[PDB]
Amino acid sequence: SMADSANHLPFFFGNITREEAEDYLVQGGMSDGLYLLRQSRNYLGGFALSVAHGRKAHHYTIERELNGTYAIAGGRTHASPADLCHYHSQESDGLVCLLKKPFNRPQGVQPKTGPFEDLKENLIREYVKQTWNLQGQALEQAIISQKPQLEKLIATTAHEKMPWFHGKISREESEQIVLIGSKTNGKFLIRARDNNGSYALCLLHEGKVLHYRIDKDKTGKLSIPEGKKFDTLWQLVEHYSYKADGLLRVLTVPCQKI
Amino acid sequence: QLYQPLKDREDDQYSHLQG
Repeated sequence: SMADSANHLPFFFGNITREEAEDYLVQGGMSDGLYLLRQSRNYLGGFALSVAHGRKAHHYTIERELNGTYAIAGGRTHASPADLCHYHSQESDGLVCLLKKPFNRPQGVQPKTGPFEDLKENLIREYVKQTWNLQGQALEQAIISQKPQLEKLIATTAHEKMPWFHGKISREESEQIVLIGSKTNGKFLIRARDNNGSYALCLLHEGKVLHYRIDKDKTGKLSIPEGKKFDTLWQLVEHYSYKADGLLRVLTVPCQKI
Repeated sequence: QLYQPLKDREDDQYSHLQG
């Protein structure tokens, strides 16, 4: 377990992209064993270790295991990503090199957060208050006592309340609602197709509405066919809002509901 | 075609523990 729900290391950048992490490693000299930590953009509660070696960047996913420990795939578990980084500063233990030099956040640069991370604590507070009828200290104690389970639940449901999620509406309703108003390129929504985690991404491109399939594979991972895999729709939306990555264009303005 | 296919997804290689 981390000491707090949020990471606070001086070399943690929050939810920067692979590309932003690489830009920071170049800014820091791309010296062998230069590294930073970012929040995983496709593994819930996960991190990514971005380290320079051979004037190349190497990126490792650090998963949160079921017991609240952290591990790169097939590696020893660690209490926290802080412990993982300090350990890999002493033993390579499978990494391309020893971690030698943390690249720290430049002065006054804060860890990046997404829409979900900015809503998360308040969504959990509202859920415990309304489910259990609690106030003040009692509310605060209840949040803390089940923090890990509450974080998993709010993550799985938070999309329902977000502006781009229109629930169970038809293909036809989606084309109609996307084509209302300014035909801003990248205007988008996500709709449900069934109750079994199948969805569609509806995207405005040169006055035409495209539909991409979003499917839950047998692991519980959401993806567009041949696309990056995510634990949540809010992760998927954050990714395709940064770069097209196979879409005809990047997602921009969420289509307003009615 | 009714659902758009993805075009050429960018290279996005994750490193693994090795040696």
